[PDB]
Amino acid sequence: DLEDNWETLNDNLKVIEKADNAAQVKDALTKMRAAALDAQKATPPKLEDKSPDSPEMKDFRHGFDILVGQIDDALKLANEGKVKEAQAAAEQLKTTRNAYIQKYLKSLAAVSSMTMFSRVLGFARDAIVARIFGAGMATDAFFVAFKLPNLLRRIFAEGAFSQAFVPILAEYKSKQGEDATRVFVSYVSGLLTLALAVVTVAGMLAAPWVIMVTAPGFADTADKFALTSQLLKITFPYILLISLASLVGAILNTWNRFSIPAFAPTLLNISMIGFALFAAPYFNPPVLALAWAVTVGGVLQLVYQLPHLKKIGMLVLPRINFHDAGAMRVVKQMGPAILGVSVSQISLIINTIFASFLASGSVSWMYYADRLMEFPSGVLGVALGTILLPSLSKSFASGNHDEYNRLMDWGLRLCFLLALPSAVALGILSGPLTVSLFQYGKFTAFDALMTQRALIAYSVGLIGLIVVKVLAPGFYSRQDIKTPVKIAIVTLILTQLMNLAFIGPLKHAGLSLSIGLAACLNASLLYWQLRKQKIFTPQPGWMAFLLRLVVAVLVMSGVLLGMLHIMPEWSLGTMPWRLLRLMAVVLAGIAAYFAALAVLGFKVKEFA
Repeated sequence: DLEDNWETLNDNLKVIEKADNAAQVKDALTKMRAAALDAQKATPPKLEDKSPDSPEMKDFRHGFDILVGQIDDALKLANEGKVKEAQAAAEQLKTTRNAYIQKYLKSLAAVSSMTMFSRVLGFARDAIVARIFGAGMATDAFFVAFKLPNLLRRIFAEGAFSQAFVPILAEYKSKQGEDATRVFVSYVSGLLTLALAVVTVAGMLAAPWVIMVTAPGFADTADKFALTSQLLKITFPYILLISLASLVGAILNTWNRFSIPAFAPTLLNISMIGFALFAAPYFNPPVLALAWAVTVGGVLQLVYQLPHLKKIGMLVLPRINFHDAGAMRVVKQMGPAILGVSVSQISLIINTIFASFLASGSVSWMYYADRLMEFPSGVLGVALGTILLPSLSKSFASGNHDEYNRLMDWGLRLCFLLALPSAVALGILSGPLTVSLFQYGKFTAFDALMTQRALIAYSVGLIGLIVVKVLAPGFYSRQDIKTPVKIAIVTLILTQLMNLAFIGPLKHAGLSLSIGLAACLNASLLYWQLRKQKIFTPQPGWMAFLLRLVVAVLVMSGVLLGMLHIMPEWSLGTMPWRLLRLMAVVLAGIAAYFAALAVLGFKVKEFA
């Protein structure tokens, strides 16, 4: 393992610095030479996608080549008896380790998205929007208006184009030479811009009909329709903006740094927060600012990535003139994908339909609770997507079931171990979180209470969602298995029946608990299809493990309730003090969970 070789070299380093004899020094330098050579063989986490001969791997190995050369100099020094000069070479090895190899140990999922800074900015945007005018009918209008184009970007930008554009661009980059890829991208971007322009123009023009079909209950309230349609007209261009930005993102991912495309969400965040502060007094009604803030943000996301595109010689001159020839090579991939992609959106439309006939603020409460949940979902998602998912990718590509099965069982253990706590911990600290983050002027306690009743309901979906993240790769890895679509269609029918049942008793929390239970049902159907297809057979010993995890989670839950009872009201004080009481309770509950685990026959060794 590369991590095994890495901790080996580190341990040997600290041994060299505290050494007394030339034998003790020559031995450690010798082992470090062997270990550096052997570490040259792993495909580092930042390059898991890359082939073992591409210049990225070449650069990785060259860093280690310099490492071994320095260790050879140090072995020569130690052979001449120069204990101090050998130690000097040892302490200067770290410079090479930091310069050439350290940029390759970052995770692909971590480099790809969600730096802590951008996360904090997104939370600041949600808190700022709530404080100036959140949880009203205005924010209901805006949130509906905002989600409506975010459904359409899934069919154009992220879903069908990841199905189609991402592999074909690599093919062109390798087999077809560099220059043809330019023209290829020219026509792809051209036809995309055209079809997106058709969509945005039609959507702006027919926006009232769109709101009818989406959220018809608003005509019960007075003026709700006019605001929602005006906001939708304002925010519809955003898809033509963000799909192009996504395309440029993927291209800049293929060639150069993955981080610049990841910054782009921060531009929407920044635009929204500044626009809300400095423009909301200017617009009447004021929610308009937000809507402009969206579109104003979108432009920036695009125009931020264009300059870097120039350097890699990929600045598109979007040519629309190949209606027949340029389209098909990518539109064939789109055709099979659009079924699974479109069905999924239909359900979320129907969920906003259900939410229209409720009380003013139901949509906004649901949205703020969704915004709270997004944080652990992303965190757990990326953590599991660097630890386990790449290893499963390898063990599917090469070896047969046995290894792949043992890996997948360890991963299914890990899913519960990391998600079940987080789920129930957010259940407990729902109240503290919503009040501390969102209680400010125009956000009453009632709004935080309803958002809390939705956060309880959304919590259940956390574990099911991450288990889906684990299990879906197994089917997508099989080249022609297209069942997930069937599982998704079943999930959406079940979701609509659950809402029917849950709306009466539970109001908007019913529609939220239905999504939470639906994620677990998606995971359960993928699992039952993973074990009835004979792809995987569960390892033995879960019953004891599950009971241990139950006890540890119950421990953490007990500590959280005890600390909460001590705590003062979560309204006392300003935002910093409320959030520093929350950090107290959070860190305490987390440390208590790990303490329980350690006492409950669990490991503590942590690496990377």
